[PDB]
Amino acid sequence: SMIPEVQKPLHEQLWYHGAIPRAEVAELLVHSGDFLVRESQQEYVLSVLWDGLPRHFIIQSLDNLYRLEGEGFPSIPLLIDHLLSTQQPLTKKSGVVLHRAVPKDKWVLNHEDLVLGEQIGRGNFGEVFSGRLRADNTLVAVKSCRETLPPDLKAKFLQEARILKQYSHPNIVRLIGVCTQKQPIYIVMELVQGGDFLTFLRTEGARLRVKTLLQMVGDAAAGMEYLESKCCIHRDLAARNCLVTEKNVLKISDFGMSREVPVKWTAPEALNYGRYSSESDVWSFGILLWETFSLGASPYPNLSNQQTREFVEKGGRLPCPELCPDAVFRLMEQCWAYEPGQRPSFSTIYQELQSIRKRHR
Ligand SMILES: COc1cc(N2CCC(N3CCN(C)CC3)CC2)ccc1Nc1ncc(Cl)c(Nc2ccccc2S(=O)(=O)C(C)C)n1
Repeated sequence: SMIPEVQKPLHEQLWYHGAIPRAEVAELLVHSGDFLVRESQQEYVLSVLWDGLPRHFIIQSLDNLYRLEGEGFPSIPLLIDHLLSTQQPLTKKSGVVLHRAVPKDKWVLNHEDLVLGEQIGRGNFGEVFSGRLRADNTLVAVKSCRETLPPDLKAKFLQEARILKQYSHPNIVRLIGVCTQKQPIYIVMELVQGGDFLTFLRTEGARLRVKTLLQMVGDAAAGMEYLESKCCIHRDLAARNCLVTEKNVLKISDFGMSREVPVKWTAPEALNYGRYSSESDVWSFGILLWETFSLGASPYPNLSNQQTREFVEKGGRLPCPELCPDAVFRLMEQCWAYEPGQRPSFSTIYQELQSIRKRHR
């Protein structure tokens, strides 16, 4: 007891995907004749899979009527339902016939489902805002994609959402939703209330006893053990990409680079040969441990990026921070073993941090 679906506004249609990039359309259509409707970079486009490729048709509008090449209709849903029913080729020259509408997935949210609050910085692709779900005031982080990035990079942006949809762990930041209906597109995450771990160490560091710091890097080890168990390589592990909850729990984030430039956190073999692995993540973990005990000082402050590569390639490593227990430094040195196979696992790291922590008041 509602109204016919075809009488609902375009923007309510399940097969209307809004501002999804042309690139992303290829990931959503499976079988011949799958289609969806979307906005273009601005008129409307009917994207339909044909011979394994998306084909894109401009829906024209003249004197309030929508059409491809024939009979015009008062709305896009009416046009869609007519093309679907008559099994008409969309245009003669293409010969393409619609077969099934592909709905938005369970994660898509409308822009109006969010209330933006204060800007909280910038990530690799745009501003990030604190905000709330309008429905229930749940606190969220809204990561925006700068509307003038290359449509090729709206892909690397939406890739973090694709990954996170499949992950669930107490030390990994949780995805809430994806706002791809309007520009600018947003990825919506739980708001981790204490901010990023770098600013935390720099602002709150004086209060963080060794026992506490060990609990927080223990959390980062548990998160990374989880990613290792999913064959997920983070590639950008650093304090700036860890977040701190209001109860001091650490969560790993920033899965844009992740896969199933920050030279100073990156393993030699990853820089030299492009070989990224969970072993190169353990290298980055050693650097994170250094940041942790240096109250967020920057690593290798005497060295350019290039000098860091060269320094490391002749056996240079970071020195032991004043606050860093000797046992933690010995662990860090294992994490930065030149031979990647000689580095400890995340399980081993977690175990040794937990053990060291019982020796601190
Ligand atoms: C309240 O929650 C947060 C506050 C801050 N800060 C950082 C320092 C900043 N001060 C403010 C003014 N001061 C004068 C100096 C600096 C205030 C707010 C930073 C991050 C969060 N929370 C948060 N949760 C989830 C995500 Cl998902 C995320 N993501 C997120 C947030 C901000 C930037 C980048 C990302 S990110 O996703 O690209 C990745 C780096 C975590 N950020």
